[PDB]
Amino acid sequence: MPVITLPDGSQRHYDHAVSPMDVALDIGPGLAKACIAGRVNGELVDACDLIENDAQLSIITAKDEEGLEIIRHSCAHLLGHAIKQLWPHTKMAIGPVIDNGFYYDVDLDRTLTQEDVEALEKRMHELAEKNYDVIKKKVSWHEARETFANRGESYKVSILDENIAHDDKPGLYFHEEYVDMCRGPHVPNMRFCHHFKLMKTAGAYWRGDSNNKMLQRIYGTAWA
Ligand SMILES: Nc1ncnc2c1ncn2[C@@H]1O[C@H](CO)[C@@H](NC(=O)[C@@H](N)CO)[C@H]1O
Repeated sequence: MPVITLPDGSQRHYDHAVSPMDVALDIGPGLAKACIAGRVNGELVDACDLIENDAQLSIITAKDEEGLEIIRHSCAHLLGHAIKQLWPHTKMAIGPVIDNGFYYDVDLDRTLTQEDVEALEKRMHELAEKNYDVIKKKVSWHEARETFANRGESYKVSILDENIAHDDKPGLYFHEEYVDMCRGPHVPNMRFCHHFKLMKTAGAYWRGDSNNKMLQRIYGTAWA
């Protein structure tokens, strides 16, 4: 029975757990449509995350700096979704947000040509324009590892084996048949990710160690 207080001081009493999206829809259709994520007691959370206890809630939209960062991060997931369709054997490493954009380091046997990059961007636009929902599932360290092992995603498994505590609960984000892992938040639907472009590619050693494989870094930019 969390008591939710909004920035304006208005309060809402609930006798069941509610998500930022649930509260946004209670306020109005416009706010629900604009909702990308929420901030609960100072912490950024996905719009679908349940609030069980009393809390201060704010709704994050594309007009917020946090909203732009989330859109950029979700565009990295979109790149993965598309590249796994074009070259299924590709292995995804790390895809973070950077100042004015994002990048994703990938392991695939073909050295990407400019035509390949253009094909990748084209597929990304096609997929994003389907306006599919991003489905989030909070899971155990072990379920996350099984999920990526079953996909042959060795770098994701390595991140779990060496960089994530066994008691941590990773967030899995499903984009149709594609799945990625992140602390998030991520957009609730890809309709928020139509404005982006791929830029250049570069090379980067996995974990910055020259004893490891040289990956391909694909750079992109995205905006509201
Ligand atoms: N404790 C944790 N729980 C959930 N996700 C975690 C995590 N520690 C690291 N990550 C994710 O692993 C990738 C490399 O840091 C990062 N994510 C990614 O590279 C893809 N989502 C592409 O954006 C990062 O979010």
